Formats: sequence, structure tokens, C-alpha cells
Amino acid sequence: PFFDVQKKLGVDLDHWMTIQSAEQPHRIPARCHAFEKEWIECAHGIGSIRAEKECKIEFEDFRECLLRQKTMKRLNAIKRQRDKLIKEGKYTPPPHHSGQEDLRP
Amino acid sequence: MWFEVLPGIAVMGVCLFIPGMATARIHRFSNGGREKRVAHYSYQWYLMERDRRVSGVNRYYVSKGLENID
Amino acid sequence: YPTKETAHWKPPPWNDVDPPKSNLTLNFGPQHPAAHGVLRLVMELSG
Amino acid sequence: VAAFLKNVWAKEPVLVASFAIAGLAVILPTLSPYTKYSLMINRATPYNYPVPLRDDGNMPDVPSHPQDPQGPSLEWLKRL
Amino acid sequence: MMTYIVFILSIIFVMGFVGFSSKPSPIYGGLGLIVSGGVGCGIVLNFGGSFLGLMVFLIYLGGMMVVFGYTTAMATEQYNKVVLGTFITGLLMEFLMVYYVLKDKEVEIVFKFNGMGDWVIYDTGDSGFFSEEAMGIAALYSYGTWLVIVTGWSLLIGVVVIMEITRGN
Amino acid sequence: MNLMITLLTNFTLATLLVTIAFWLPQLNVYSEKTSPRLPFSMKFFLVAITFLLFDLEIALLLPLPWASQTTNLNTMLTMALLLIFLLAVSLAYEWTQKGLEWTE
Amino acid sequence: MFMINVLTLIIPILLAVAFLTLVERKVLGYMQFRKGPNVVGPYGLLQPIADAIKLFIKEPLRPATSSISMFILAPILALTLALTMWIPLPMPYPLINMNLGVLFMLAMSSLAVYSILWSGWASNSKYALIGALRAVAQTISYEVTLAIILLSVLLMNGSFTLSTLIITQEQVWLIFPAWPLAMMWFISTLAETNRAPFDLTEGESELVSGFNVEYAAGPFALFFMAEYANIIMMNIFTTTLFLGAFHNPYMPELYTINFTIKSLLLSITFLWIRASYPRFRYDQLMHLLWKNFLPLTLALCMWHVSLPILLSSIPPQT
Amino acid sequence: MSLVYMNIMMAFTVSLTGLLMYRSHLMSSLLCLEGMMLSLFILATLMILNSHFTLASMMPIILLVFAACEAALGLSLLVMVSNTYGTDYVQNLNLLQC
Amino acid sequence: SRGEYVVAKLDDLINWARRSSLWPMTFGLACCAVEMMHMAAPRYDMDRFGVVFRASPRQSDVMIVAGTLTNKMAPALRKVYDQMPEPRYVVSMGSCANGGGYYHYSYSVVRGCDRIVPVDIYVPGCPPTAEALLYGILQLQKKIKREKRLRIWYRR
Ligand SMILES: CCCCCCCCCCCCCCCCCC(=O)OC[C@H](COP(=O)([O-])OCC[N+](C)(C)C)OC(=O)CCCCCCCCCCCCCCCCC
Ligand SMILES: CCCCCCCCCCCCCCCCCC(=O)OC[C@H](COP(=O)(O)OCCN)OC(=O)CCCCCCCCCCCCCCCCC
Ligand SMILES: CCCCCCCCCCCCCCCCCC(=O)OC[C@H](COP(=O)(O)OCCN)OC(=O)CCCCCCCCCCCCCCCCC
Ligand SMILES: CCCCCCCCCCCCCCCCCC(=O)OC[C@H](COP(=O)(O)OCCN)OC(=O)CCCCCCCCCCCCCCCCC
Ligand SMILES: CCCCCCCCCCCCCCCCCC(=O)OC[C@H](COP(=O)(O)OCCN)OC(=O)CCCCCCCCCCCCCCCCC
Ligand SMILES: CCCCCCCCCCC1=C(C)C(=O)C(OC)=C(OC)C1=O
Ligand code: SF4
Repeated sequence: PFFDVQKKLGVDLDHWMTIQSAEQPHRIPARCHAFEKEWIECAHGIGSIRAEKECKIEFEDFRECLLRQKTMKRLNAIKRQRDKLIKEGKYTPPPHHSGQEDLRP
Repeated sequence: MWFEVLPGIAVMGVCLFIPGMATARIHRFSNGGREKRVAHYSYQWYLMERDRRVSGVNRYYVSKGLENID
Repeated sequence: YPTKETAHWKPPPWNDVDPPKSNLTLNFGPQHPAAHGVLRLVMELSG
Repeated sequence: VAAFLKNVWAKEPVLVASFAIAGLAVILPTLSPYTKYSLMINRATPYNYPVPLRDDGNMPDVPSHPQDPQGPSLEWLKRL
Repeated sequence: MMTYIVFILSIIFVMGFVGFSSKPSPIYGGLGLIVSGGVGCGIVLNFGGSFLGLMVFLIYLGGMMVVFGYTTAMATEQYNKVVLGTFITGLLMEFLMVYYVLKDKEVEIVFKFNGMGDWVIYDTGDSGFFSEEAMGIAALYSYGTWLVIVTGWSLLIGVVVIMEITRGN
Repeated sequence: MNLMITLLTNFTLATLLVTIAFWLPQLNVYSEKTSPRLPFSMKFFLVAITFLLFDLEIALLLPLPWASQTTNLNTMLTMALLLIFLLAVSLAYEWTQKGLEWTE
Repeated sequence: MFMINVLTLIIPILLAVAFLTLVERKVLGYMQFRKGPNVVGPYGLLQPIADAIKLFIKEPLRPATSSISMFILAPILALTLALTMWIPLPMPYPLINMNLGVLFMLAMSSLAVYSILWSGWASNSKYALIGALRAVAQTISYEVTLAIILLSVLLMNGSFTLSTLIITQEQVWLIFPAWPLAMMWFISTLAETNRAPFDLTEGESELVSGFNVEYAAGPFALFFMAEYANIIMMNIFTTTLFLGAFHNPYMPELYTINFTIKSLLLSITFLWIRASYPRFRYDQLMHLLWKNFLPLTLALCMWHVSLPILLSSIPPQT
Repeated sequence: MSLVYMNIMMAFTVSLTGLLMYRSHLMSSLLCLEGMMLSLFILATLMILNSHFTLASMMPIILLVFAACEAALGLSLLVMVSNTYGTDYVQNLNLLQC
Repeated sequence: SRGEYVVAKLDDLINWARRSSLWPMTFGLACCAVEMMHMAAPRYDMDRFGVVFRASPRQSDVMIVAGTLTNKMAPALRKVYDQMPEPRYVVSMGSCANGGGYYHYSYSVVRGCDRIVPVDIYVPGCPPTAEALLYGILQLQKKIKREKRLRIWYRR
């Protein structure tokens, strides 16, 4: 019983808060605006069953944009290997990762 | 008579005068003889952190003018 | 079907209304005892 | 409408002032000449960046510079 | 320690929920939920939700828990084992979760979770001359017409509903 | 961080003054002094719930100084006056059905 | 250096609270055709020191409490809130210059009733709890008009920033476009702090303030000084909010002397109202709120919503 | 994912099991319910601020308003129960077993 | 020596703070209440000595028994005395609180409030005038001034 009264009357009651790529106040972009736009423009019109398999890559990029789990796992690997090399003494941090270089701009 | 309350009102007024004058003089002492930078919005903090980086001495209130460019 | 456990269950009332199954009494005194100071009052307050 | 109003201004002047202030607040922007200028000032306040346009060759109403004559002007805002 | 400030506030938040959820009394339950609302409000304030944190203080702690304590003063009379045991049970479970996620930097109770501080996942951009959260809340009036209609209608119906059911007739 | 230092200083000064006012009058060793449900009111609870409901209506009214800055001013003015009108109608229904009685 | 600024805020707060007791007793003395204290110090200036040393060594009262921890936390919370209501106050510069200092003060003053409610829970009297409930209902009642009047005034400000509210009033005092909001604000802040004619705990119209009654209460000096910090604070907040003074950016002491003189006159106006009127009955100030102030406050809230749109006078956000 | 989301979810489940295991009082049940709402508020706010998704900033306000009106309705039910029985104990509310 | 000097100055400080900040609790029993109300009136004005008017019965320093103590209000007098925090003091004002007075031989009158409470200052009169009661209050302050609490503590 999804009585789509909004599309029948042509009124907009709640389609504006629905996605991040909608018309935002003062044109503020969301952090995953491009990824959600790619996933929506992929998955539009082809239905859920074709959208789960034919738009899997845009959906994975958008989920990894939102949650950043692969990015945090990569940073965990880099930080853990860096701390292991500090513990093994085979690595010294550079002057630009120590606070002694007077940043760019 | 009625002016006998004025020593107590004077002491209470000095006690109200101390915090604002104190924070004005502390903001001038802590920021190079000037007002504290008001950063309510992220653009103002962006410019303030740019000032902190371009001063070289890690202070936003050290202003670099036309003497810094060639 | 009554059991050993559900033996204490009486049937509910007919109009589903159960019987409901007081007011405050205050000893009073004047606040600062300079004007009256020797007054005692026993109240029956209703809120 | 005249005797009832004087009677309620005698009895409950707080509520008469309340409904008068509320009624003027409702009906006065529909009769105000300055309500348009609120809209005009709020849309002329540049919170974002005016992202430029690729000049394909024929856009005569879009300027090439801020100080060019064509473009939406704010002489009404300075003058009023 | 200071980089993990939102995590420390979240652990204090979980400890407060264990504190009142064990339910020693409605009075101390209200106290524990007040302290929990304060530290969870601090969690919200440290991401940039200043208006939403002050909505916690002004509305949640300022009105609703005041009304809960007001009603608790009119319900119970002023003057254990299961409460304190469940409290130390929840405290042991939470510190075992903390020790696991700090020694392993990856834990899976229901979902996977990072072991570093949550400072990593922020954005490196600026918003300009506005708070984005403030402008999105300001958009309740221009964009959220239907939302304001249904919320105000629900509050007016709530007034009518409370006057109907507390009348007793 | 300046705010947290200020709050910690204020809470510490409050706790210090409470510790003084509970332990300083114990220094003078006094004598050992030996000689030796509340009625529920519906109106108190109703004024508390009336506060809570109108405070939720205030919570809806709180983004108005930011909402004046919008470009959809007809919609914004309509919904602002509509929320204050719903707060007024809530007060009118609280009036006329004898809800504001003996705590008027 | 910042801790020096915090101490130069919060210790002169306590000294100003100490001498507000002297100013109150003297001004209520001369308004009652008598004198206030003039024996204890030169012109009575050592009266607050003597009275504080007296109260800090007077015995804990007679009884014990229902809840010990809330009996400890109610003065701690009262003093903490009464000292943290000052930190966004721009005078001409605030200590913590926060973007939402108005909303911060309204929220921390909404938190202030827990000291009343926990002191009611802490005392063993079932009648002092009723009095605490009446005081809580009074305070949360007038918080409604505090919030809506404050919102209606900030519709001419543009933001919740308290420092912007000095910039707003550079051409005119904001009491001139908003004097009905100012007078309802002044009476509502008078009714927030349980101040006469609205002081029903410290007066009659009370079921427990009754001469050989129970209820262990805390050290009276701490609730008293938190109350007077609230009084001086709400008068400075009213001064910043309506009677905001001239500010020279190169001479801050001009604005500091100016808001100090206005805040002293407004606190003396509190002292001059409490020595002029009898007390309300409890239902009479409930009537004064819910059937007198709140209709006018909603009417003026609609008026100050729709008025900058019909005058094209919408203040800027920044 | 984010480490603070684990703690806010575990807080929701702690207040859930507090609400799903009554001791004596209905007021403690409503406190556990509003602790659940508090954890929902915090978790929704942290997501919406994290995403910089602008129009959902008004969503936690709607959650807070609707669920505090829900809480006022629950306190009125508690008041009617306490006016009936004298306490807010859950074992007095067992007339409907038969 | 040194410690005797320190406890002497501390006694001087606390006796100054107690006598210069007396808070009276009045028993308005009888006609002497009217004369205490004149002792608080603008002519004599107890409040300029730090002696406040209409203090809380909970926190108060001196109980002023101003009137006739009958047999029906002796336990109320003693219970209000026992609820007072130490140091509590008693000023007996007028002849009926002193020794029964004009109703000394009555069946219903306690013959002096000193049968009920320990009395510090006896203020005689029927009524003793507002100036005479203020004299009794200043004599009570002189009695508080020469207390040796910490000196006797250091010497015990
Ligand atoms: C901030 C700086 C200071 C501000 C001013 C405050 C200082 C002065 C303080 C004086 C001492 C007050 C002590 C406390 C008194 C409490 C009692 C009291 O006053 O109750 C309030 C009384 C209460 O009413 P009442 O009790 O007098 O009347 C009886 C009421 N009935 C019948 C319901 C029982 O009045 C108000 O509520 C008025 C509030 C302010 C009104 C503002 C008026 C604005 C009018 C605008 C024009 C309207 C005309 C129509 C529209 C025209 C449009 C073009
Ligand atoms: C922002 C500003 C805040 C200011 C707050 C304070 C306001 C009031 C300031 C003080 C006003 C004047 C005080 C005068 C007090 C009386 C002094 C005096 O004469 O004391 C006499 C007494 C006995 O002396 P004796 O030797 O017996 O004399 C007989 C001689 N033929 O001798 C004594 O009692 C001993 C000496 C006591 C001296 C006490 C002085 C006052 C102390 C008040 C505490 C706070 C002071 C301010 C601190 C910050 C500023 C420095
Ligand atoms: C249209 C714009 C929007 C309007 C809505 C917004 C209103 C803002 C103010 C909020 C007010 C909230 C509460 C309103 C309740 C009104 C009903 C009411 O109070 O009726 C009862 C009252 C008699 O009171 P009583 O029962 O005796 O109680 C004891 C009090 N002494 O009865 C009365 O006192 C009679 C009150 C009705 C007559 C008032 C007439 C006022 C006319 C003013 C001039 C015209 C203004 C234009 C708009 C008119 C709208 C009616
Ligand atoms: C019974 C328990 C004990 C009771 C006594 C003690 C507690 C009660 C009295 C103290 C209340 C503490 C309130 C702490 C938060 C106050 C709100 C707040 O932070 O507002 C200020 C500001 C928001 O404004 P804005 O300018 O937008 O932000 C900076 C952007 N440039 O935001 C900022 O500046 C953000 C600064 C960093 C975040 C600060 C968070 C503080 C730590 C968490 C809360 C700790 C208190 C917990 C208890 C609260 C009350 C229950
Ligand atoms: C080893 C040495 C040091 C040892 C530790 C002691 C440190 C200092 C302690 C305070 C001073 C001790 C002496 C106290 C006063 C002694 C003299 C005295 O009693 O003088 C009486 C005189 C008034 O005379 P009186 O008889 O009352 O007058 C009748 C009316 N004409 O009184 C006066 O004229 C005024 C008396 C004022 C007393 C001093 C001022 C108050 C105390 C200030 C510091 C403590 C308070 C700090 C802040 C508290 C909160 C604000
Ligand atoms: C930290 C400083 C503490 C100073 C304490 C001063 C106490 C005020 C004394 C007079 C007084 C006033 C004005 C007063 O208003 C009051 O409440 C009715 C009292 O209690 C009965 C008082 O005793
Ligand atoms: S001593 Fe005399 S004048 Fe005084 S109260 Fe007694 S009867 Fe009255």
C-alpha cells in the first residue's frame, strides 16, 4: 500500500531530504555527492534486481566513501608497519612528519 | 544619607569592572597588542590557520605584509 | 480449561469497571514570629 | 462590533492587544511595499562563489569582468 | 588521550547507560540519564553539532528530564544486589570491549569497527561564512513545509490528548 | 579546550566551596544532639506537561533567526506564523477546556 | 595565561555577590526610611566578610537527608551553573567567544532547576518537596517567555552570537524597538530567580515555610551566593540584550564602565522592586504567566517574525 | 567503521536490555526508553554531521520533539496508573490476565 | 608564645564575625513583640548592627523570647530552641519571660523562660523599651566578644 499520492498530485512532500545529492541549501555539497550521484544514475530505471548486480561497483565505491572502512584498514596497516619499524629501529621519521618544516601556504 | 550606599555600590562596580577589563587586556597581551581573532565560521579559521602557517613562528597574530613578498 | 496454575482467575466484571480500591492535614504557624508568633492552626487542605 | 470591542477592551485588554498585534503581523506584509526588498536582499547576498561560465561565443548578458556594465546590479541596494 | 576525546566521552556515555539501566531507583535513574545526556551531548558538540548539542541541553535535559524528575517527585517516596551486579557486569563487558579494540585495532561484535581515533574520518574542507548544520536546521521552514505541518499537528494533538486522558472523565 | 578548562575550573571551585561548607563547620566540635506518600496534585503535573509541550513548540521555533535569511520568504513566513499560531491554539485549547485552573 | 583570565572572571563574581548582600541591605534600608549596616565596617563594608565567616562556621543545621549524594550535588550544580552563565557574556569581549552564547545561556539556565529539585529530594520533608515542586513549576513556567522573548529579540540580531548584539545596538538601544519584550523580559527574569514579588519559597503562600518545621537543608550561603550570581548575571544579560552600550574597539574600558553602570542600576532596580510590592499568590503568578505574558509574547513573536520582512530590515547572519 | 558508533550502538542495546528487563517501576521503564531515544539522537547526529548531509540536520530535532511528546504521553499514563494504585509498580498492572 | 597568639587572634576573628552578624529568631509571644518591632523600626534599627530583621527560624543565632511563656507553649519554645544550630543564645525580654512578671502567680504561666531554656541576657521591663532591648543586644555582643573558645581549647 505505497499509495504514491506525491507523484499523482505532483506535490513534493519528502523527496528533498531523501538523498544527499538533492538540492541543498546554499548549494552545500555532501562528502559523497559524486559517488551517490553515480550510484543513483547507474541504478535508475533498471529496478532493484538488476541494480544489485549491474551497479555493484558504484555501490561499493559509495559505501566505501560513506564508511571509509578500507581507508581506515589501509591506514591501520601503514601505521602498524610504521610503528613496527620504529620498534625495530630501521626507520626514522622525516622532518615533514615531525613538525619542523613550516607548512606550505 | 542616601550617598552612604555608594561605597558598597562602588566596590560591587569595581568587582564587575575587573572581568571585562581583565579579558580585554589579556586578549591584547596574548595576541600582539590587538584584539583576539574571532573565528565563528570555518572561513575565518581557514584564514587564521593560513596566518599561523605564513608567519613562520607558529603564531597567527604575527602579521606578514608587503615586506614578506619580493 | 482451568488448571492448577490458573485456578485463582475470577472472571472479569460486566461493565469492565473496578472499584477504585484523601486530603492533606497541615499544622500551621506564622512564618516569622514577630507579628503574631503565638498562632497555631490545624488545616485540612485539598491541594 | 463596536460595543463588544469596547467591552472586551475594558475587560481583557491584554487579549485585545494580543489579537491586534498578531493580526497586524499576519496581514501587514501583504500590504507592505518593502516586502519585495527583503526577497531581493536575501537573494543578492553572495554566500557561495559565483562560478563562471564557459564563453561559447554568444552570451551578451553575461559580463567578462565584475566592473562591466552588463550583469545584475545593486544600485537599488545602495540607494533605496 | 586528547585525540581520543570523543571515544573517552563515548565510554563515559556507555558507563552512564549501564549506571541507570541497572535501575537502582527512578531518582538515581534520572540522575544517571542526566549525566549520560551531558556526556553524549559532549560527543555531539565535538563533531560540530553545536545547535543540536544545545538542543539536548535546552530541550532534552532542560524540559523533558525536568518533567521526569518532577513526576518522579510525585510518584515515589523518599527515605542492592541485582543493580550493582548488573552494573559491574556491564562495566566488565565494556572494558573488555575497550581492551580488545585497543589491543587489536579491529573488533567485530555485530559490525567491524576501527581501533584508531575517529578524527581520521572527518573532512578537510571549510564551509565558508555559515555552519552547514545551522543552515540545514534553518531549512526546516523553507524546505520542510510538510515536516513542520505534521510536527505542529502532532504537538497540538499531543496537547489535546494529554488534556483528554488526564481529565479522568 | 578553553571551554573545557573553564568548566573544569568552575566545577572545581564549586566542589571546593561545597567541601569547605561541609567540613569547616565540623572543626568547631559541637555537642552530640540527642533530644528528638505526598498528596498527588493533577494541576502540578498538568503545568509540567504544558511546559514540556510548549517547550517542544519552542524547540520548533528556535531556528527562526537563521530561517529569516532564506530566499523562500513567503513559505518561511507562512510556516513561522503557522508555528506560532499552533502554539497559540495549543494555549487556547489549554485555556478553554479548563486546563489552566487554580494554577492559571 | 588563560587560567588567569578564568580566575579574574570567577573570583570578582564571588566578590560582587558578597557585596550585593551589602548593597541590598543598604538600599532596602534607605528605601524603608532606615539605614542598612554601618557599624560592622566603615560604612558597613565589613558586613559581608563578617556574615560569610559566621555562616561558614555555623553548625550543620539539625537533621539528616534522604539522598546524601544529591544533597552534595545540588550546591555543586547551583554554583557551577551560576559561574558558567558568565563565560559567553560580552563585556566588551566574552571569555569563551562562542557562536551560540545566547542559546548556551538559555540552556544552562534551563538546567538550573535541578538544584531546586534535588534539594527537594534531599530533604526528608514531604512538604518541602511540595514547595520545591512549586518553585520548579514557577521557574519552568517563566522559562517559556524567556525563550520566546529571547528569540523575538534575536530576530533583530541575525544570530545567537552575544558579541554581535553589541554591533546590533550601535545606532539605538534595542529597548526602543522592543520595550514590551523588554518589560515582560524584566519581569520574567525577576520571576526566574525566585525574587520578590515572586519569591514563594522565601516567603508566605507556602506550605513548608512555617516556624518549627523539618527539612534538613544545605549550607544556606552556597545556594544564596549562586542565587545572587544568577541575579547579577541576568541583569548583565538584560543590559547586553536591550541596553547595549557604545563600544570603541581601541578603548574597551568605555564599554566596560558603561555596561557596569547600567547593570548596577538594573540590579538596584531589582532591589527597588522587591521593596515596593507585596507577594503574588502562586496561582496569581501562574495566571500572570499563562494568561497575560504568553499571549502577548506569542503576538510579539509573530510581530518580530513578520516585521523585518515587511520593513526589509533582516539582520545579517555573520 | 567508526569506533564511536560501536559505543553508541552498545549504549542503545544497554538501554534496550534495561527497557527489556523491568525491575519494579514504570518510571525506570520510561527512563530506559528515553535513554534509547538519547542514543538514537546521538547516533543520528554523528552520522549526519559526519556525512555533511545538510538537510538531515533538522532530522534529530524532529526525533527529539516527537519522542519527547511520546514521553509526555507516557508520563500521563504513569500518572493515571499512580492515581489508580498509589505506586507506579508494574505488578499492580496485571488485571488483564483474566 | 606563638600558638597562644594564633588561637587568641582566631578567637578574636570568630567572635567578631559572630557578634557583628547576629541573626535573631523572635518569639512574638506578647506585648514585647511590639517593642522588638520598634527595635527594628527606623529609629533604633537592629539591621545596622548586622542584626537582621525576620531571619529564618532554621538558621538563627539568638532566640529572643519576647512575651509571656505560658504552659501551653513551653514545649514549642523548647523544640524551637533545640532546632537551633550552635552557638545559639537566648535573650529574655520583659518581666514575663524573665520571671513570670505580672502573671507570675498564674496557673498557666511558666515562671520565667529560664525554666525552659538556658538564658544569656535578661532584659527587664514591661515592656523594656526598644532602646533597652537594643542595649541588651549590645550587651550580648559584649558577652560574645569576650568568649575564649579556641583559647580554652588550646589550654585543655
Ligand atoms: C529591561 C529594562 C526594564 C524594562 C521595564 C521594567 C521596569 C519596570 C518594572 C515595574 C515594576 C513591576 C513589578 C512586577 C509587576 C507584576 C504585575 C504586572 O505588571 O503584571 C502585568 C499585567 C498583568 O495584567 P493585570 O493583572 O494588570 O490585569 C488583570 C488581567 N486580567 C483581567 C486577565 C485578570 O499586564 C501585562 O501583562 C502587560 C504586559 C506588558 C504589556 C506590553 C504592552 C504593549 C502594547 C503595544 C500596543 C498595544 C495596543 C493594541 C495594538 C496596537 C497596534 C498598533
Ligand atoms: C575589589 C575590591 C574588593 C575589596 C574587598 C574588601 C572591602 C573592604 C576593605 C577594607 C575597608 C577598611 C577596613 C578597616 C577595618 C577596621 C580596622 C581597625 O581599625 O581595626 C581595629 C582592630 C583592633 O585594633 P587595635 O590595635 O585594638 O586598635 C586600638 C588602637 N587604639 O584591629 C583589627 O581588627 C586588626 C586589623 C584588621 C584589618 C582588616 C582590614 C580589612 C580586611 C578585609 C578583607 C579583604 C580586603 C581586600 C583584599 C584585596 C585588596 C588588597
Ligand atoms: C488573526 C491573526 C491571528 C490570531 C491568532 C493569534 C493570537 C495571538 C495571541 C495568543 C493568545 C492565546 C490564547 C487565546 C485565548 C482566547 C480565548 C479566551 O481567552 O477566551 C476567554 C476570555 C474570557 O476569559 P475567562 O473565561 O473569563 O477567564 C478568566 C480570565 N479573566 O474571552 C475573552 O477575553 C474574549 C477574547 C475574544 C475577543 C477578542 C477580540 C480582539 C479583537 C482585536 C482587534 C482585531 C484584531 C484582528 C484579528 C482578530 C482575531 C480574533
Ligand atoms: C551531576 C553531574 C555534574 C553536575 C555539575 C557539572 C555539569 C553541569 C554544569 C556544566 C555544563 C557543561 C556543558 C558543556 C557543554 C556546553 C555547550 C557548549 O559546548 O557550547 C559552546 C560551544 C558551542 O558554540 P560554538 O561557538 O558554535 O562552537 C565553537 C565553534 N567555533 O561549543 C564549544 O565551544 C565546544 C567545546 C568542546 C566541547 C565541550 C564538551 C564538554 C565535555 C562534555 C560535557 C561535560 C559535562 C557533563 C555533564 C553535563 C550536565 C549533565
Ligand atoms: C600569627 C598572626 C596571624 C594568625 C592568623 C590570623 C590572620 C588574621 C585573622 C583576622 C584578624 C584577626 C583579628 C580580628 C579582630 C580583632 C580586634 C577586634 O575584635 O576589633 C573589634 C573592632 C570592632 O570593635 P567593636 O567592639 O565591635 O565595636 C563596637 C561598635 N563601635 O573590629 C573592627 O574594627 C573590624 C574587625 C575586622 C576583622 C578583620 C577583617 C575580617 C577578616 C578578613 C580576613 C578573613 C576573611 C576572608 C574573606 C571572607 C569571605 C569574604
Ligand atoms: C559568600 C557571601 C555570603 C553572604 C551572606 C549574606 C546573607 C544576607 C544577610 C541578610 C539576609 C537577607 C538580605 C535575605 O534576603 C534573607 O532572605 C530572606 C536572609 O535570610 C533569612 C538574610 O539573612
Ligand atoms: S513583660 Fe509585660 S509588657 Fe512585656 S510582654 Fe510581658 S506582659 Fe507584655
